[PDB]
Amino acid sequence: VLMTQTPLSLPVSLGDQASISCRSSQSTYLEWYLQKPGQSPKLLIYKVSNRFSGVPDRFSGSGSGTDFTLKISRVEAEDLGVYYCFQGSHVPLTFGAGTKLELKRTVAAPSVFIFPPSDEQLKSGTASVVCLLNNFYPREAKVQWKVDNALQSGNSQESVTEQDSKDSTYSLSSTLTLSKADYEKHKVYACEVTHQGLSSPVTKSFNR
Amino acid sequence: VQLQESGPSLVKPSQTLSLTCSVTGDSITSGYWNWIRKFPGNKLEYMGYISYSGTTYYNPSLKSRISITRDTSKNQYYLQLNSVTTEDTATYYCARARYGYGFDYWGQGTTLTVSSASTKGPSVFPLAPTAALGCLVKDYFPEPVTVSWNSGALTSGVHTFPAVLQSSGLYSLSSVVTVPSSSLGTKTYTCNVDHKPSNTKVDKRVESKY
Ligand SMILES: C[C@]12CC[C@H](O)C[C@@]1(O)CC[C@@H]1[C@@H]2CC[C@]2(C)[C@@H](c3ccc(=O)oc3)C[C@H]3O[C@]132
Repeated sequence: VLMTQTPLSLPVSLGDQASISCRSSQSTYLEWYLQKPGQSPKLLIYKVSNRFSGVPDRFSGSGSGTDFTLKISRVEAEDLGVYYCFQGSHVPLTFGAGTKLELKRTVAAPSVFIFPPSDEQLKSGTASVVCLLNNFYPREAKVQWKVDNALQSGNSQESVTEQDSKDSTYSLSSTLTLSKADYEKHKVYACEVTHQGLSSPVTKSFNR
Repeated sequence: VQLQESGPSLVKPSQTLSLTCSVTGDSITSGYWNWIRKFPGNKLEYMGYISYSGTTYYNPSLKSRISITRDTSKNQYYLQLNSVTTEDTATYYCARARYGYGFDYWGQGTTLTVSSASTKGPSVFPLAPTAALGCLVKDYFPEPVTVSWNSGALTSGVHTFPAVLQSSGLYSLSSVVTVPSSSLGTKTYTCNVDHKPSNTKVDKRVESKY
């Protein structure tokens, strides 16, 4: 009934083996699907271990009781996308959460930039402050807004690009939204960034 | 075998969602005919089916609000989802299942947004401090907006971010470009924003101190 996939993000190098685990919460119609960017999900494996038509032999499914595994033996770029296990033996029919296969590269620290609200925006009673984290790896990054050294929360939103096809990096924007009244209440605006490529956290800031 | 979803791209909170799957190359009086949705974040939810005989199955999570019907004379089947919230925002897929195998043929999917907001064009604000510049494309509805730089002459170093749905119910995104810091004092940078749904087109010079 519950289907647990591990991991949810799976880095791999092209030509290496990738393995995706799927555990069912009880005890055979177990399938694997792939959704590549810009297309619908596609059936890879049926009845635990059987390859569907048109599916390359580098894809194989296996599994004991409750433990199921999809192996991709020599990953190609066309294999990048989101993989899902699925059980259709018992109602309700359930998918696992999905494992995104992405490309390994060396750790790359973000270049961090802060952008104050424009004068054009301030005249309409809203203030948006934007922190850019540029061209980093891995995807995992923490951004913290500080306003006069007071840690902010609930009032920022993050957006992240898909992995870059040329350099395998990510980029991330974080936007702190305030009213113009609350923007003018404080002076120092800073975003503090924590990431594997930074030996300690980087802070970028300005004065209103 | 081809499946194709149709229906509105948008509905308001509490209203009914009603979608259609048109099937060709096969008869819906054979096999299993399913509805599946993908949330933002790439979680998939199996919703239910109507079978070859007309018998249905519904996921208990949706059982109160869901109805799957068909018209064999048109080779169509239908999804009705009552009382929608902002958490029914998803891509909706119809899919055939072949007994013993799985979901072998899928439609292209249809993006549904749940929102009480009306069509509104964006405000375009400059982001100014290798150096970075950008534009904050703010408070628009619906998606999409397209952004380009220097009339599409500048593509390298550009990152246009996925839109985020704000607590107000309007979209916002940022588009940024990284450039040589030496070129800041000698060159100019304009973002070109297009919002076809509201007929809005805006060009914004991103000027800086240098
Ligand atoms: C076609 C199918 C699709 C999903 C998987 O690929 C397995 C499957 O191919 C075969 C199995 C099939 C499944 C769809 C759901 C089922 C019809 C379900 C069921 C529901 C009501 C009932 O009265 O009896 C059984 C439980 C299991 O028999 C199911």
